[PDB]
Amino acid sequence: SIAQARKLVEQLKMEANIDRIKVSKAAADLMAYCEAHAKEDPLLTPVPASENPFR
Amino acid sequence: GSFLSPEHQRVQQRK
Amino acid sequence: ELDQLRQEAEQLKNQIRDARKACADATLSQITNNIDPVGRIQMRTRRTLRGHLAKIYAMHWGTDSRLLVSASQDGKLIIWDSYTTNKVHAIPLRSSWVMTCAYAPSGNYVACGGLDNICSIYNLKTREGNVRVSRELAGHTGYLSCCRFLDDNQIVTSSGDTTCALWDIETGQQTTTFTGHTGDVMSLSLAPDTRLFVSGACDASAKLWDVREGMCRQTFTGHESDINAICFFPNGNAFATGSDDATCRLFDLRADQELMTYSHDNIICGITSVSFSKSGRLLLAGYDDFNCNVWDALKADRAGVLAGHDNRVSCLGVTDDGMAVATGSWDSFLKIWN
Amino acid sequence: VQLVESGGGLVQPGGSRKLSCSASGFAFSSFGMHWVRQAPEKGLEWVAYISSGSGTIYYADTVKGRFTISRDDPKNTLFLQMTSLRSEDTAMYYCVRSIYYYGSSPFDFWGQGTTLTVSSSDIVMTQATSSVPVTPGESVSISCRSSKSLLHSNGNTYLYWFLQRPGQSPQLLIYRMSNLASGVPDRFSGSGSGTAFTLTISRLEAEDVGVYYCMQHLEYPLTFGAGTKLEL
Amino acid sequence: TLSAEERAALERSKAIEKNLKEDGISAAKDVKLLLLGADNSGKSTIVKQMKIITGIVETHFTFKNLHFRLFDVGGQRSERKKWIHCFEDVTAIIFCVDLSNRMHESLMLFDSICNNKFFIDTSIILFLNKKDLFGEKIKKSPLTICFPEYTGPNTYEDAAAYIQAQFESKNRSPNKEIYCHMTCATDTNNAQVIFDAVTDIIIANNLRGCGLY
Amino acid sequence: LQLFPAPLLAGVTATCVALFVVGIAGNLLTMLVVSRFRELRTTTNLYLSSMAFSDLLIFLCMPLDLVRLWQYRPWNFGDLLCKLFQFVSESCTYATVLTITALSVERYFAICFPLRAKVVVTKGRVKLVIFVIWAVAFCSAGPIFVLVGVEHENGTDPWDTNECRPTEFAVRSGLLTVMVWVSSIFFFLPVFCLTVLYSLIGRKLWRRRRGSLRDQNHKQTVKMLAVVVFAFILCWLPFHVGRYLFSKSFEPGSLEIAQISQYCNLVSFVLFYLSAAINPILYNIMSKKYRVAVFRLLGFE
Ligand SMILES: CC(C)CCC[C@@H](C)[C@H]1CC[C@H]2[C@@H]3CC=C4C[C@@H](O)CC[C@]4(C)[C@H]3CC[C@]12C
Ligand SMILES: CC(C)CCC[C@@H](C)[C@H]1CC[C@H]2[C@@H]3CC=C4C[C@@H](O)CC[C@]4(C)[C@H]3CC[C@]12C
Repeated sequence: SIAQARKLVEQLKMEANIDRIKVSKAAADLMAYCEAHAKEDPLLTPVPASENPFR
Repeated sequence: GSFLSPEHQRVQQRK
Repeated sequence: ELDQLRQEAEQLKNQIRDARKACADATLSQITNNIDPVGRIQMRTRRTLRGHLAKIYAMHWGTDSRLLVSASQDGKLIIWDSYTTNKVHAIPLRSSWVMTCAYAPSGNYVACGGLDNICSIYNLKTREGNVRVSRELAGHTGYLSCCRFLDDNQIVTSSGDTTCALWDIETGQQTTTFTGHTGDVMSLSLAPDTRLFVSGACDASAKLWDVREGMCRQTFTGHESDINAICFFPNGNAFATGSDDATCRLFDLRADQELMTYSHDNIICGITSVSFSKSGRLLLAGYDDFNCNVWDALKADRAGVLAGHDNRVSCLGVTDDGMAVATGSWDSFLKIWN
Repeated sequence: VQLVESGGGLVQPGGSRKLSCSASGFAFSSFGMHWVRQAPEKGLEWVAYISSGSGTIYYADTVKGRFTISRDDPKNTLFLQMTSLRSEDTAMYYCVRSIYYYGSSPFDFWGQGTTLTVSSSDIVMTQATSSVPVTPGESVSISCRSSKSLLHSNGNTYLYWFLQRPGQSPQLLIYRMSNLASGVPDRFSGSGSGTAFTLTISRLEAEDVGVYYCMQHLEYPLTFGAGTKLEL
Repeated sequence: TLSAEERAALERSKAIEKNLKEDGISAAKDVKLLLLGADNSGKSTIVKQMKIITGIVETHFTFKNLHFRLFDVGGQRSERKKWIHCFEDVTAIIFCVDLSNRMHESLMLFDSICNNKFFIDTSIILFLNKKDLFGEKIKKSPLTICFPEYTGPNTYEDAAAYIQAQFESKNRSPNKEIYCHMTCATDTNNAQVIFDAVTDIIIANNLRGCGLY
Repeated sequence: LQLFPAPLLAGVTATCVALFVVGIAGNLLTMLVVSRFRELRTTTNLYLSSMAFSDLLIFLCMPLDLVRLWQYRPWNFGDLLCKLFQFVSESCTYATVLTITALSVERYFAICFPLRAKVVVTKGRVKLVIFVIWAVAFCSAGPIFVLVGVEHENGTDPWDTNECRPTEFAVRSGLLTVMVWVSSIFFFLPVFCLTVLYSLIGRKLWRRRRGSLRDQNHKQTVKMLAVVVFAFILCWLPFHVGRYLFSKSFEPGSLEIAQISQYCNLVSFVLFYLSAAINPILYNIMSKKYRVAVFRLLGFE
């Protein structure tokens, strides 16, 4: 309890020196991923029954 | 289920 | 001295809270306010996999998207053929108190573990014809809560002694120990490139780790109760987290905060399982109200229910090609949805 | 893993003889077993089959009625009771194991042989070539042809390749028309069309000289091809 | 199942389902009992017959053609809430209390176990061990040391009967019974006391299964 | 309306509608619940679902009984129809009575020998027990076809004079009074098991706290053991003394026993359709599993 409490500030200083992008950009990137991979999602838009392996 | 006829006894005296 | 340094830790936490405050330009809800909804997702049960006697605690798909392992507390580990409902193998376990199971991405190995504090590795391609134990990894002090293969020689295990561990299956010893959670680690999820992994614990905390380094890179704190379920987004830049306060949340690793919150006022019971569809547009979540809900992952609408189970939905999974969803449950049946 | 057979010798025609096959080193109760015989200069010829638990038995139509297959799971042995021995039953009998689930490798271990010497709707597999003069380092292509399409509606093409070296039992190379077996090198390769199949060896070595067979496993009885011999 | 290999694969699947049922029949004729004592009480010592199988420890014995399985989880020092649903389907809970510092800890444990949301309908066998050591230290150390609201004459006949009331006042559910038995810890009688109490659970389980109360 | 006075037929048709929409409610509900929830498919619910079939078929034959009760005259509906309604109802009472004897044997072994291995009738052979019960139900009600049938008055025009009665060959031969003596062992033989086995079950359960709230739970148990014994006596003693006075009414020169058969077989009418309604209640009202299954089925709790 004498040094692990001082090792706590070392990890807390190491995760403060990171580069955060803006939250508008990361919301726009997850939006851009789902639009590009939309047509190959068999649960979002289902396949016909000829290509469905479970029917 | 569980009756006699409405005209029961008069025909039995005739039989 | 110990009071003064944690006094400095109290302001050092204030810096990272302000950096999260500074990066908050606009909500994900108002960015995705104009895109079209997914509609209404109706899925039907294709298969029902019968043959477990006790209740089912874990299932994992194979990477070939056809075989799947399920674990149960009758003491058997069963590999299924999902197309034909055939039982390929049935592995009798030593300890029947099993809480997790994994498939190797090669397909040659299957792991399992639970209340015996041991991750046992089973060899499936034996040359003697029977499935046998190749190694049982014994170094954890609490129950095994999750295990995931990196390849056929490395496995990451979560445990209830507040510690995740990286093993070497050839030599049977820990390679890297991941400490820092204060509560029991209840789940973990690997990144698609398998260089990072997230782990959620009972102290309502999620932690982003580094596999070859061994350090904690980020800590995400939004939940109010115990985290039971975690899953990475398909591109590896976000993850979803389900907890006992009946809430899912989407965090992202680059902006270092939460993005959206998936909750309903009719929903009062905790999430047991989460997974993502192949594009990451749907988020399937298993609940204690005996059914699964499909969430629009980008707009937080609830689009669809998977209600077919007589008991609590304990496990859940989506194939790699994205065709089927398998949900196991405490009523001892797995189903497959499409 | 080994299979050893015993009980072969000079027999008068019309009599009887029992063949035993004792297994060692594998879980014998979960494998189905076959008998396959080889005439003194001809090719391979399937005889009988018993499944795991003896719940399914098939025979060749040549021997149907007069041969009986049986297995002893407590003692780990296999039996072929042979009655009414004709002079066409002089052969060398092989004990073959095979296990069936999704993705398995049937016909993958063969016994050593017993020399039985008797005194004096099917699918036809065609290897029209029978001899090729071969030099090491070169590229070989062995072609087999079937009278029925071996491709099934599930997606599998049940065609297997075996190699018999001079003085040894056969050995599985390719299973289900493309899958390289465990223990064989990567220079073997298999391609198919449903009716015509090819086995390509990339560079020859000295450990590849022998007789190559194609088998079908689409329906019973299982019919081998004639032998395609490779020589120096 | 049309192919020759799809037929033999389905024959293997049916052989697995038969062996799965033959195991479910052999295991359903078993009584599973969860040992939940506090710290070191008497839990690891009440197991008269030792046939074992740090994790979870299972000891088993047979008594009058009935096969008992006892699951100690004392070595599981984790959060109890997470693995407690694994034992939702046990017949009874066997709770051991040492009557000789750990008293109010054992009560607060018993309050958590008896009022658990998985352990409604699950009855409890409450053993109270070491009454041969409780009998003389009550002459030196009265029950007002730990239970200050005790208003009795400090007699072993009713100090032991007052402590038993403190445990049974935590029940707060009519669907479960608390059986109770003061073990002397030198007794070859705990196999029968469990056996008599498990029979009363099975009868009352059968009255519930036959729609008859 | 020569049979009973004019308002008295109206009061039975009112109270049999109320036994109709309640009798088919609790009987449909037992077959729906055991079918959907696989956890409720015990052995006891498999006996109760086939007993819910008999109390469903008995209530389907109840429209025909009221048109016979309000009009015993003419009966021009079907010369072969009234053989069937009398066959289907009377075969169903055999099954109902013998199911109540089947539940009394199985809840004897569940309680009086609770650790028993059950070697004779396993759960797999319970399904075969239900087929033996419906075999004896259909063969012992078999002689209804020889016995009863539409009958017209000798020498009259039968367009307004037929009667679905036991025909003259059956009252002449004595084949009817044989039938009552064979229908009576469906009352005497279950009451020699219901009153013997349930008085032995209460001998064990009252031995409990001799051997507070544990007393209260075995006091509501024998309260339910006394209801299902007395409700078998209440419904089936007007029945079998009802059809005994029917058979003796054709004995020569008897009128004092004839009119008693008019009224004993009317108070046997309502109690027979009351017992078909309350048999879903008495076996499924103290079960905790069944009540949460109905609310999970209905969607409202
Ligand atoms: C001609 C008659 C007298 C013989 C056959 C009818 C009676 C006596 C027989 C036929 C079928 C038998 C039943 C078959 C099924 C069961 C359920 C079992 O758990 C207890 C015994 C019990 C309840 C039997 C009781 C007696 C029984 C009802
Ligand atoms: C022919 C008409 C008049 C009556 C015949 C209906 C009877 C014989 C049929 C109809 C529905 C059937 C029941 C429905 C299904 C089951 C579940 C099975 O696990 C046990 C038998 C049991 C309970 C059947 C017993 C026989 C049964 C009751």
